[PDB]
Amino acid sequence: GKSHGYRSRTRYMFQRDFRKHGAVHLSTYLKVYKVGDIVDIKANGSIQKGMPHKFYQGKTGVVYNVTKSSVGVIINKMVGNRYLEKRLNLRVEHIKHSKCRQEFLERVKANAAKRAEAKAQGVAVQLKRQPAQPRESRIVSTEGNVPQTLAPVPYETFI
Amino acid sequence: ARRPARCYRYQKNKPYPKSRYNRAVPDSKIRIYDLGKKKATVDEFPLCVHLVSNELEQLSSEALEAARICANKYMTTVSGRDAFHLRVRVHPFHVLRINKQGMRGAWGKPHGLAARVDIGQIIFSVRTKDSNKDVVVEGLRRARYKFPGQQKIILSKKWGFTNLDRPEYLKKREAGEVKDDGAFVKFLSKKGSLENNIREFPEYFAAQA
Amino acid sequence: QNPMRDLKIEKLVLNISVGESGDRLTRASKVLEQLSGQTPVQSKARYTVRTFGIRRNEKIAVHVTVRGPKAEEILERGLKVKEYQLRDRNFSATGNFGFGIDEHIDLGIKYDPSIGIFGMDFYVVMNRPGARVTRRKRCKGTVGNSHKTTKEDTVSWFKQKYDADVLDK
Amino acid sequence: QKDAKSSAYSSRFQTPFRRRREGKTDYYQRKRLVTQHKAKYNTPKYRLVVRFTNKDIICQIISSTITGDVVLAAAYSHELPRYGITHGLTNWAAAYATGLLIARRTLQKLGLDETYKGVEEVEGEYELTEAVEDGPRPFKVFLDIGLQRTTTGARVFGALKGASDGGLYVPHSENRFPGWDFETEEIDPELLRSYIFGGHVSQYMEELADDDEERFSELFKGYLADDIDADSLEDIYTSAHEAIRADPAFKPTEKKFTKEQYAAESKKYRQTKLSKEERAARVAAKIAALAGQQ
Amino acid sequence: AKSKNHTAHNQTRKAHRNGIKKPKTYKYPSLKGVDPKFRRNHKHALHGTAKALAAAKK
RNA sequence: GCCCGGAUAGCUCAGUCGGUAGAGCAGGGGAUUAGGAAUCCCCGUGUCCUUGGUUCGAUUCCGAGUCCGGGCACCA
RNA sequence: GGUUGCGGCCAUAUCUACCAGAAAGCACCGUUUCCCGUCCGAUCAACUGUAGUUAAGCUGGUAAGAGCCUGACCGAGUAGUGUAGUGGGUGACCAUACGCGAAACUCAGGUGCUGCAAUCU
RNA sequence: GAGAACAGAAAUCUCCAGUAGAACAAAAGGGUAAAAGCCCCCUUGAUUUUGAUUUUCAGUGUGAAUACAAACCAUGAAAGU
RNA sequence: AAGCUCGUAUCAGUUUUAUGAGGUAAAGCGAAUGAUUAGAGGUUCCGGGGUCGAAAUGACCUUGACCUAUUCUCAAACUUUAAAUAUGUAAGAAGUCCUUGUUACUUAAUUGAACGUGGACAUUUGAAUGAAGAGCUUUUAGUGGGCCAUUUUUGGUAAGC
Repeated sequence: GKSHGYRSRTRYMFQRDFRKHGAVHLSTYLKVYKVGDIVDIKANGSIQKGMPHKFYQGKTGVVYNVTKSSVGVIINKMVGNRYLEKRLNLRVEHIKHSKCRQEFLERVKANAAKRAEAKAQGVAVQLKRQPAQPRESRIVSTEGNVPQTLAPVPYETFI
Repeated sequence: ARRPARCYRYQKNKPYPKSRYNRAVPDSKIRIYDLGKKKATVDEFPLCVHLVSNELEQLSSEALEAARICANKYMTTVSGRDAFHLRVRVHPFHVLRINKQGMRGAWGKPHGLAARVDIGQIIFSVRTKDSNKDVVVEGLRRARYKFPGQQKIILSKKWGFTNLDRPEYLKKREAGEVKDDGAFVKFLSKKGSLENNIREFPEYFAAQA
Repeated sequence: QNPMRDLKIEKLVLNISVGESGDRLTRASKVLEQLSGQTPVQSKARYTVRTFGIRRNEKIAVHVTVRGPKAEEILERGLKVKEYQLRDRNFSATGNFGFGIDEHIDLGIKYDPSIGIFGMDFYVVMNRPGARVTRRKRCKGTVGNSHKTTKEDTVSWFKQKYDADVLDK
Repeated sequence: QKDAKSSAYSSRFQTPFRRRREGKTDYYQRKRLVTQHKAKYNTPKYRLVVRFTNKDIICQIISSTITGDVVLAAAYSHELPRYGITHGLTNWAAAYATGLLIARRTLQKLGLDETYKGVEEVEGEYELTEAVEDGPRPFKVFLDIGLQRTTTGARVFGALKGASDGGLYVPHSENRFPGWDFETEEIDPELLRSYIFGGHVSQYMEELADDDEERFSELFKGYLADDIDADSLEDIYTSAHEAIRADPAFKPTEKKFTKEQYAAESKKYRQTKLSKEERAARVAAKIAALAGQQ
Repeated sequence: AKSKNHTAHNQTRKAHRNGIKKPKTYKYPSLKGVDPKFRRNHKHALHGTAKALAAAKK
């Protein structure tokens, strides 16, 4: 009949990072996760304990609890027309920090430094992110870069 | 019965090959894919004529066999068995089903095999000498009646059946970068270990003649 | 050239394959026990087959490891029976070598009817020191080529000492 | 040797970790020794890595880090001469002494040496360093063997006894020490005290001193040179312990030919690799040679 | 007599009418399923520190 | 036409989880006996339907072709 | 800079062949009373550092080497693809407009980087 | 692969290669090499209290599973499981 | 439908930026697996069918299987690699930092963990666009037979199936 088990449709997802089988390296276990830390989920088929359901593969949540080998993660899941708060209990092999906040915090520190400099100098900060603007009026020159004129080429059989 | 070929002309279903899941299929009608002077050095037959599909469709093994036979008969009658090396550059791997007292459990049983063909896809190809052009073109032209679709006939500017258009081939052959394997060539590269590069191509950096 | 790679035996191993279990196998075990001085070490079946009248996990055969100068003495004994005459196949590409024989009585051990008569397979293994690189846990390794006993090397050794005589090839 | 591992084999070979390729580390053991309760979040799990060469013992206190392991203190068997043990520096007694040394050294450099004074009345009795109420807890450290086999009668456990007797809380059972009757399940402290202070060696010295003296000369020649008999060994090791308990520190060596000197002359024998022009030149020369139909 | 069995037509739109809205965070969240150890301790800690910041008002 | 079952000496029929080709009859030669039926004996003879894989080796393991043999769809 | 020990990332680190390796170190190596263990002191255990050795292990170098890694207006803006049309075509299927954009290949280049401590001419 | 008496396609004993092509009760897939496979020692964590969570999902149950806590135990030299 | 609390407050079927995950299209098989054509040469080790003195534990043939390097074509349940579109998370005042308070938990430890005190950092509160508001609750009808188009797509020869 039908088949809707826990690890259903999980052939290639928890298939393993070709030419990376083997006992997992130890930076995984030496990493440290405090409460209020954002973590991306990427399962490991070599570690059957503490696993997540396939739904939470590729999602990113916040830790709410920490134990001996595992952490407790808050996710928000879309169900129909609402979001539900889910609490997973995962061993840490399936887990890694999120580089997004690292980027935000770098921008924060840079903004602070620029503000201190402008506060020091009585000048302007303008330290939000602006988008990509089009482009100003440039001038090329034909000194040496002469225009090579082109045309289409006709149809030939290259079989 | 062999119901018609419009029922299986087009690529409507995914590919369904003979496998551990689909076993108990019949065997192809076409089993011979290479004919003529198959044992011909690459130097014998510089010319080549490709028969290329313009339509996206399926071709029955039966039709493939028929065209092979007709072409071969034209060659062997006109120019002889040893004036060409015809190669069939398509294999029937796609299995076709029939349903054959209700539409319930209508999953069909294997009827036959077909090769799945794209635009620009080679179907037959020939490697003759330059004096059999009008004959091989007519052979393939006669073959065009034994296929559905549209199947054009192209004169290939290459040396035969491997690659390397004629002047490029001549540079390498005169420069000695070529060894003749059985019916096909091996080339000299500049990557491998230099000893064996020489012991397969002693000439390249040797004053050949 | 020859400081340390001079040459040596690693060990010798003798094999007596009955083809069944029971009295005969234990008798051959006694053979090996008295012959070695070591208490022997048996073998079992791998998978049941009808042609041999055997079954899986059956103690069919016995063998034993002998090593050291005792093994060398007993090697000399066996070679006396082999008449200082050996053939070419007979010989690993890895240099190890061996042969086979009937009536174990022929050297040392007298007859002992209760034991009953058997033959046996001899096979000895050559090496050089530093071989325990391959066997030691820490820094397990593998041999170079300026080392690595082989057929011709062991043949030359085997003729050099024992005043031996190789045969056809 | 014809076994030519093809391009495909090489392409789908997964290399092990470097330390397994070498053959020096079990990462299985390493995980189950390093993984810390994450609700401690940075509490380093200190391991006593004990290694046995053929001519040197290595005792080191180690923590782990993403960048690499980190050593808190270290102790070698060639250092016991500064406490008065010159000969027999891979034996049980030197193992004990090295354990005592690293033990007393850590707590000294850490500030705990006033408390956790260990036993200091050695009789070979199994006992751990209890915790001082109204005071700090004892330092916890877990023995890392490595690839060495656990057997009863081994010299790793001499070092274990030394570390435990020096003041560290080193968790261990007594069922792999020597003199442990197994069917009884009971340790013999007098035998352990003998193995600490060189009783089996000293007994053996007397035994060869009346069984065969050529052998006694060839092995104990350093003892014979330095005017050492069997029964001096207990007093020797005791004095060594006393000096260790006095000053267990790490006074290092003096390093004639310092760092740059070593780099300058003690390592200028390696061949640096060629350049691209040099490879091309070698190939050009090789074709200039190899150009013959032979 | 058969009948269509499943589909998801129109459901997305139905949701999006008054739909998905948002998981509605708050400051000071729950302690559901947290380690009862460190719950038990954090309690005593808050008791003591509240006592402290109280007694600091005389 | 689909659901199933068979293909062996000249005919008929046997195949230990594969090592081999079995039985009778038809049929040559006696034997027999004063002669002959009778019978006892021995000549043989067979891709074990067809080809394909199948393994060390398949004729007995499979898939396809062929010639047959047993069913089948109710109620208006 | 070496070497050792503990490691990180875990092939730019591997594999095949062939060279070299001063200092020490490691390793081989010497033995079998005790602990212990093996059929077997081979392994494992124990004693010595003495009897001998770089031959091997180990390090590095070498090969238009395999493999691996990285890169490129090499392939290829191709294949494929989101959206549009009362666009074409009997149809298959195809082109066109705005956008995204490959892998194969080719060519080039490289072949372990490194943390803590100890020791080393 | 090379070798060895009976002994051969194949019995048992060697040495080399062997990234897993083996095995892990079973269907398929994943996973796995100083193991999760093979041998051997000891064990009864297949136990006790009552909660949380995930999948199915109505965020109901059942089933199954994960992670903890207070207990009692095993095993190991220990970390630990 | 009734509304309720607030009101510029936090939002949004959207993009952008940064970061993640995926195994479909595609591509590929001289990369694994499976399938498959052609030849190469090599398989002294003999597995098979021959000749050579019935001779062969010996050479010459064909003939396998294997070895090496090549070659043609393929996959819903094969894949190294690996798109487009889609998809999750962050874009601060509920913040950034300092400070040192607590605690039966944790530490060798005034170490840690959590949670707080006090102090500095709002013109730009810190991408774009919009916001005819944002949030919340109760209650109840009707519905719980569906159908067509484009594109992807399953069965079927096919269908206004």
